[PDB]
Amino acid sequence: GCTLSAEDKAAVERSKMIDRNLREDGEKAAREVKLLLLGAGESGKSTIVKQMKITTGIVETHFTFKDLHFKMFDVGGQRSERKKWIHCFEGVTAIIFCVALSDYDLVLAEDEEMNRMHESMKLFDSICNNKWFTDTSIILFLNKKDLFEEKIKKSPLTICYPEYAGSNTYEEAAAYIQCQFEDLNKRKDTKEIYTHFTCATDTKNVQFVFDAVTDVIIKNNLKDCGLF
Amino acid sequence: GSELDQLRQEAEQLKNQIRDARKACADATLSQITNNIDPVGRIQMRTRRTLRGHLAKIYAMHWGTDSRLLVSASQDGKLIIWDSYTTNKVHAIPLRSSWVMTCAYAPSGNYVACGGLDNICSIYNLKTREGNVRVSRELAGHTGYLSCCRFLDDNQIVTSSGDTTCALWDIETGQQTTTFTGHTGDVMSLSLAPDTRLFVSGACDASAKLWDVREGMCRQTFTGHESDINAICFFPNGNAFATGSDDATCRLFDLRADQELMTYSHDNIICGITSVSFSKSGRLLLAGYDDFNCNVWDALKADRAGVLAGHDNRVSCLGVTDDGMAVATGSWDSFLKIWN
Amino acid sequence: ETLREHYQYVGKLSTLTTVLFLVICSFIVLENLMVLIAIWKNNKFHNRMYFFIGNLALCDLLAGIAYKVNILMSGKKTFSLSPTVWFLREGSMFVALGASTCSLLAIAIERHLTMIKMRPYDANKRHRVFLLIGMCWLIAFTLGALPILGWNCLHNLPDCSTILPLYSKKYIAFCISIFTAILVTIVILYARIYFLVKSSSRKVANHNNSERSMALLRTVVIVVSVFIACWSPLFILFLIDVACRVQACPILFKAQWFIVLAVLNSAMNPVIYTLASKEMRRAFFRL
Amino acid sequence: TASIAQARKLVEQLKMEANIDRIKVSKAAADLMAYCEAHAKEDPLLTPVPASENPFRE
Amino acid sequence: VQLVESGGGLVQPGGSRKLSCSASGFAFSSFGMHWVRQAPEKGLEWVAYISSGSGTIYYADTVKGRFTISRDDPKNTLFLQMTSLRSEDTAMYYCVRSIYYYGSSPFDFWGQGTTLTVSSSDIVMTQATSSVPVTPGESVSISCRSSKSLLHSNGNTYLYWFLQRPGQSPQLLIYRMSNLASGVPDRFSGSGSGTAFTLTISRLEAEDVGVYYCMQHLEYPLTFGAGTKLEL
Ligand SMILES: O=C(c1cc(C2CC2)on1)N(C1CCCCC1)C1CCCCC1
Ligand SMILES: CCCCCCCCCCCCCCCC(=O)O
Ligand SMILES: CCCCCCCCCCCCCCCC(=O)O
Repeated sequence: GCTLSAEDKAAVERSKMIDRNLREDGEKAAREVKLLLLGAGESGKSTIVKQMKITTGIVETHFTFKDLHFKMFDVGGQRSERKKWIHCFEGVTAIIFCVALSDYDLVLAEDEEMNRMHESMKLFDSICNNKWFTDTSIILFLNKKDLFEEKIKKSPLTICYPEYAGSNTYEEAAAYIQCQFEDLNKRKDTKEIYTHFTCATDTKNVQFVFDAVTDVIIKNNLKDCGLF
Repeated sequence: GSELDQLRQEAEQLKNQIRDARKACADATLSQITNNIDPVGRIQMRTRRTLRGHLAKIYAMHWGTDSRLLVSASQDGKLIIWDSYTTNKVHAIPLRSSWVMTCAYAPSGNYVACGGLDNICSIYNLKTREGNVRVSRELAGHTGYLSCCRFLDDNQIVTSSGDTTCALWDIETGQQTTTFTGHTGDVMSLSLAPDTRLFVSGACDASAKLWDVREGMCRQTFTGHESDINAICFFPNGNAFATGSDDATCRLFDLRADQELMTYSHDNIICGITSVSFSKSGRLLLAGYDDFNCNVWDALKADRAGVLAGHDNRVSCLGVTDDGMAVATGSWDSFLKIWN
Repeated sequence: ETLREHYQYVGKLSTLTTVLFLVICSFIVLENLMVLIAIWKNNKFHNRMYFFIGNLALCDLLAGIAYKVNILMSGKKTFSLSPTVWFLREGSMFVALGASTCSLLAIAIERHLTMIKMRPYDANKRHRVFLLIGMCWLIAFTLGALPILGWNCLHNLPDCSTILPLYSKKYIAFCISIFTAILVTIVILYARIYFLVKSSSRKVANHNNSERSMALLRTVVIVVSVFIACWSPLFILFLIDVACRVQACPILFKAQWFIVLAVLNSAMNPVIYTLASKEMRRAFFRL
Repeated sequence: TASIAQARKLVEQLKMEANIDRIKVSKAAADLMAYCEAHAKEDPLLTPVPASENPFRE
Repeated sequence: VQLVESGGGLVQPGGSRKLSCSASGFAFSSFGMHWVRQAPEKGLEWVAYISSGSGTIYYADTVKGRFTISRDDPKNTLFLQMTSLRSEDTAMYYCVRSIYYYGSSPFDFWGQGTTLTVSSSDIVMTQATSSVPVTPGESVSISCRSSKSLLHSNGNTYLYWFLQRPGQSPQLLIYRMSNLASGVPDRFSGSGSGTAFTLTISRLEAEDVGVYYCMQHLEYPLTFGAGTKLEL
């Protein structure tokens, strides 16, 4: 202010006010849990969108649970190269993957060479081995279990897994599918995968999401404060 | 099958004739001609100013027409106008979608363009009777992520999207007046010519296409990369341009002669280029890399003359004033630095 | 004359031990300087823990340097020292060790506040770190400067202590109360952090979560146990001095021995607070 | 007959693009060198001007 | 955009009066405000200034500590409280909005003001002439003087040229001695040099008659000059 005119002082005051507003906005916005919802082909994506809810490039969902604000990003309809816009979700808290295990005997809608489960596994492997998600937790959400249970009785899962020999029941097949999906993980130390089976009640799904995000938050806070 | 094969053979033999003419006219490369000049010894730029206030990765910026103001965009959802002389904020604009990848500043200084993953280009009017900033026009004709946009004039804009198409719009009406469909991959950047009649555009298929604004056809094409293209800018003269790829290499192409004048790359660098900009006289080329610092190359000798190592993260946006006196660089650490 | 009589009332009237203390202080000061320069090497000051760790290292260095001059003057200037400078020399120890113990309390407070709020991301919130550091320093200076200017045991002799003849019993008891309150608060905070972490991690019941909980338990146990083991003997000695009468207890003579244990704690803080966390250990190894 | 229209359009575009002319590389190199030399005096970054005229001095 | 005033009337020498100004049609929360006085049959004088966010408050030297200014952003209302009114406090009062940033033009809108009658160092601005008869169709020039150089070290001159038509609120013509206002014809122009300032009109119409004033903003208090009257 020694060599600053009155207009310069007013400009400085305006800049300080803008700085204060920006800092307030950043502090307000730095307390929301961001989740990235992603699925492969025709899965139960919108299904869990309706369970958890209770501009076509990206879909924004906002909701609350136990005084926790969740912002879900559904970028299924981007229809572009994933490697050119996936780095903007680097700071996401968790990735909610979508797999329906009732499509083991159903071939792709474009060709019969493979069935949908193999494409789901191939895309899960690509997501897990991403360079931007080395320490990003993933939730599995294996849904449509009822149709799989009905279909496993008439047709076994040996077609999808020719090297698998089991009791061909529901529990054993579900355990095998979960184990195969978990084995796709390559790190197993920096990141973890949470598996859940969806039910007809929204409460189970929302509680599982809340528990997973709380665990991720605790791990991140422990890393930040240097207790681990 | 037979028709397709014969047509591909015809295209290949036209390409062979074109490259034969290129080799016949290429008696000496640019390096051979320019080796006789005196190279610059060493240039050192210091950070005169350090703009701070962003809380997310900065993805785009544009210098003002008067070489005094600039604009900046990040993922925080804020578009900030900076005064580069006294480090003052003139305007802060909230964004409807925080996923933004480009921003432009009008030559007249009245409008600002923004866009990103929302597939919508938004125009904001600065000089308004009211004390705030309001949205003037919204473009929603694209079906892919917007990667770059530049004001053609006070009334026309040109945008590049992720749907392998480019669009020249009309702000007053709000509908596309020209559509350019010649790319087989996502388009990442564009740059307007100084004479304001043509523009080059780079995409992910390792090809740069030169388009005519008035007519709207594939005027020219260039293929010299092995990976995607991230940045492109015209030469100050306007008869040449420079492109940066993800293979840690930049190339210099000429509009009049379809050539590859120079390749700027070094064995030490293994990471690609995010931003490319030129100097006022076209002697210094500024390239932002993924290795957390920028680089300066003498355009006539393809050698490094300086490193602007002042950023703690990957740099994404770089700009030079119209008078060519200051260099503004932004990075993912939410810090803007004016080197001089 | 006053010093001679004061020493006479309490009955206060080897080279190897002296050089051992000298070299121990040398290790303390060199370790603190190395930690300080390692911290200053890293320019990534976004983390709030950096401020606290640097403050702790600086205070440990100050305490070591102060003990150096204190022990050399005690060895040499037994009675030539002016009475006024004696109080400054004694209060330097109190200031240094008060600022080298409240720093741990501030670190515990910061950790508890960070881990108690369910914040997925980090805000600046530097008005808390600055306030904590300021209070940590100011309390230490106030406590150190209180006995010389405030109540004292100089002319009358109702309460002059044995280890330090000029100091009164009540001030020592106040210091003991402050120290035990700090220790209890630190223990309670660490126990609460462990309980919250275990309760949060119980629900998912993963192998990685169980390993993390066990590692946190071990780290907290080590952190609390080392501090208690290092700082207990001086607490016991001062409690005995407060309880015991004048010249009644013949074990109070080798008080300096217990003192070196309090110095030994200054060695453990750089190792525990920097070499036990992944990021800090990596930064120290790189530097 | 449905999948040949795209190929026909592509080859038409190629035959339209191939009709443009070419110039010598040395001419472009000389033009760029002359442009660089002519405007070198008006380049603050290339030639460090005295700090008195610099508005960015601190 | 508009601002309307209230509170004027007849006041005895001993008493208090609050003048209110309400603004509609723009963002009042980001515009600094000025209270400006204008004595009848005499030039206009500054009263008070309040900055955005109620951070900086400036009062007139002769009425320092004697008037009070306050701002309300939720209601967009500006209050001027007056405790004592002597025989020299009879004049018109105007509220002027002004926003300060790079490229901004302070003193854009003047409102309408209200009258107030009572029942009875600083750079000086002066103009030699006070009444210049002239016919339409010829260029005219109005001159203002200063006691000190108005060119700040930043590189701009804090000089303004206004217009006050008979029976109309004052408006802005030239800001910073070289820049034209918005909504005014290009005929008016300004030229400053040292302590001599000239407002020039190339083509004169019947709407250009009125009293012109020269304005300075280098420092506070803002001492003003006498206007020059152009009549048809
Ligand atoms: O600061 C010391 C201290 C002073 C000395 C001097 C003689 C060498 O030793 N410990 N205490 C001692 C008093 C309590 C028991 C052991 C520590 C406190 C003071 C309150 C806050 C910090 C701890
Ligand atoms: C230096 C340690 C001893 C003195 C400690 C005094 C300050 C303790 C922390 C006060 C602020 C944090 C607790 C209040 C609640 C909050 O604002 O989060
Ligand atoms: C020597 C003074 C000792 C004072 C001991 C009592 C106060 C210690 C600080 C208490 C911190 C409480 C933190 C609460 C955190 C929260 O509410 O989220």
